[PDB]
Amino acid sequence: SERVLSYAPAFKSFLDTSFFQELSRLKLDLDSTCQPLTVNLDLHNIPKSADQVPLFLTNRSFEKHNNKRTNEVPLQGSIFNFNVLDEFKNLDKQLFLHQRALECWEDGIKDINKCVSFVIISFADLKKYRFYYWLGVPCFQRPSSTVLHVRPEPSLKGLFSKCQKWFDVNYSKWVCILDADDEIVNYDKCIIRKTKVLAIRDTSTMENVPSALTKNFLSVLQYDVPDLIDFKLLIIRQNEGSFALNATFASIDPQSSSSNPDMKVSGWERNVQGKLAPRVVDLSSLLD
Repeated sequence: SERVLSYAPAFKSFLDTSFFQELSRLKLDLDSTCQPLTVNLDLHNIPKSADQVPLFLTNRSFEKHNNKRTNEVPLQGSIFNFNVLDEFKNLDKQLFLHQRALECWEDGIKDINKCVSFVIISFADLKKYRFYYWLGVPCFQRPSSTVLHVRPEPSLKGLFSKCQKWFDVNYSKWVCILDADDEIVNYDKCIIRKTKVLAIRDTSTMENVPSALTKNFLSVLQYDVPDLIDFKLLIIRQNEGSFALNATFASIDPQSSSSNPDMKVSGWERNVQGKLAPRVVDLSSLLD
């Protein structure tokens, strides 16, 4: 294989004004609070200038759940809100995202379609209606040593178009494979060990660059099928840009035998400045 696969940020957050408002009616004083959140992803209608699907948060994200099909894909996360700004700032973001990634890992080895999530950390100044937030999207490579060599595949797909439709129907699934009859089915380690064709539901629109979530799914694949070296990886998008890759698991600075696999984690969203730092929104208009 020619190139070492690189990745694109998974999502771009947008916290609608209704999000901060629902927040103000679901926060307390206690030093923090964790609330579960659900966002429905629309991978069919992505703004033209976007590089990834929006993660669009609203008042409804706090609720029990209404998606309007097909391919709105529900994504679970949570918000961790701090009573005081100093604790928001003092938080170790790396150790924090690392847990979160571990949860995705544990979920993922039980069901590969569950190894992706998002977290928002925040501080709401409910007096000055200013909100500080930082979206993190746990993306992990375990072991941290694994990279992927790729070269273009002309197609040998399930045909992209059959994958597109399969994902539309199976809205809770992020992964599908081909069986021996070259039929798209749900992920099964026994089947893929033999047929070696994996399709991932991509959230990037960047040309020839898959979403960073890809690392999560590959980590699970490499755990289920430790002997897999070469396989075919289909990056499925609902637009024009699906593509296919010949993939080889490779390794950089590997770790000793029967030592326990560490895990490299990233996924904190860059702010408007393009920097790794929180975002701030001031809603003074929640008085006048």
